[PDB]
Amino acid sequence: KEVGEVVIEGKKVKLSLFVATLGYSRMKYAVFTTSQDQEHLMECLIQSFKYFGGVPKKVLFD
DNA sequence: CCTTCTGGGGAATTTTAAACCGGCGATTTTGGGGAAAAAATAATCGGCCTTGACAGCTGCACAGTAAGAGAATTATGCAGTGCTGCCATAACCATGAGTGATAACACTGCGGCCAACT
Repeated sequence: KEVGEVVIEGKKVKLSLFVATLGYSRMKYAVFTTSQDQEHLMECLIQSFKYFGGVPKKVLFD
């Protein structure tokens, strides 16, 4: 979710929100980031998997 | 005391009712042909009901990978030059065969001359 552009600490950055929703329990993990690079995507997925205490058997992206 | 009447039983015969089987007369059913009607299917027509769009417009940003465009560098194929050797061709003479030429008549093409119209 591209939140928009904000002046954080006098620096203009493009804030983005990463959301991971479980399908059966409808849990929700989220985290804010300054970039949408493959590295950031993979790290946010690691954070989601740690938060849910495991990895799913299927993950749906766009 | 005796005679006659009657009744029962076994055998023979007759009639009528019932059931089967066959024969005869009638209707039904199957097949084919021709006509008529119904229904099914497809196409075409009119019209009602409902809603999308028209409201400035869409170009840019990011993500990743791949392609490509331009310039520099490298590899390679062509070309150029010299020296030596071998093969091709060409030059001459003879003989045979093909075609270009020559004579004659007939038909046609081109240039010179005459006349008619504007």
